[PDB]
Amino acid sequence: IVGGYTCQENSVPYQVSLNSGYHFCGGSLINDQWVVSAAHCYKSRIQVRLGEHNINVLEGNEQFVNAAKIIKHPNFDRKTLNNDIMLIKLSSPVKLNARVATVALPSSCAPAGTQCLISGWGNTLSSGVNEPDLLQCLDAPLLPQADCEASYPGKITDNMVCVGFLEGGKDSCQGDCGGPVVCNGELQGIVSWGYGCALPDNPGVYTKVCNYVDWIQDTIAAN
Ligand SMILES: [Ca+2]
Repeated sequence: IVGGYTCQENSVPYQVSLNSGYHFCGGSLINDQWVVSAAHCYKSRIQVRLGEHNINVLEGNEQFVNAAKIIKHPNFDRKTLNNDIMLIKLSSPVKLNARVATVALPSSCAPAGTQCLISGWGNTLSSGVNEPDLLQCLDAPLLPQADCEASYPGKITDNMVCVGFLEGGKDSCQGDCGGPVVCNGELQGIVSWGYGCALPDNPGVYTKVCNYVDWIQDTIAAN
C-alpha cells in the first residue's frame, strides 16, 4: 500500500497474509474455512496467516492454517489477468473472534464514487521496494469505468474495476495482490494489477467481485 496509513491493530479482521516462507499476497476470509484471493497468487502450497498486525512479530492473535484446496477461476488468463480470482479452502476451520472475522460478498455491483478500504502488507513505495511489518490501509474510491478504460486502453474487461486516485500518490502495489477492497461492509474488489504503483494516471485495477458471487458459492458448495 503506497501512501496509506498503518491500520489500527486487528481492525481489518477479514485480512489474511498468504505465506510460503515469507508474505507474498493478501486474501479475505469469507467463511470459517474459505478465503478469496487473486489467481495470480497461486502457489502449490500456502500457509494462511489470520489475526496478523505485525507479520514479523507474534503479537498473540495469529492463527496459522495450511491451505487444503487452492482453486484458481477456470478462465483465469495469466497474460491479461482477466478473472484474477482464486478460492482457498483451509485445512481446518478457524476460530472466529473479534480479530478473525468474515467479510460479506457483494449483494450488487458498487457504483463509481463509493468509498472503500484497501489493505495489505505489499510494497509501500512508488519507486523501489519497502515491505512493511504492519498492516497498511488506504481509503480510496471506485473510479468511473470510463476513466479506467482511458487509463489502460484495451486492457480493462467487465471483470475489472479501477479504485484509487488519478493524481497518483496512494495506491495498492505488489504484495497487496489478492487482498481486499471492502466498501460499506462488502468485498467489492481484489487487488490485481496496475502500471507501476501510485503513479499519476495509472490507478490500481481490481477484480470486480460482484461478477463472481455465483462461482464463489457454487465452488464452495462442490468442495
Ligand atoms: Ca504477528
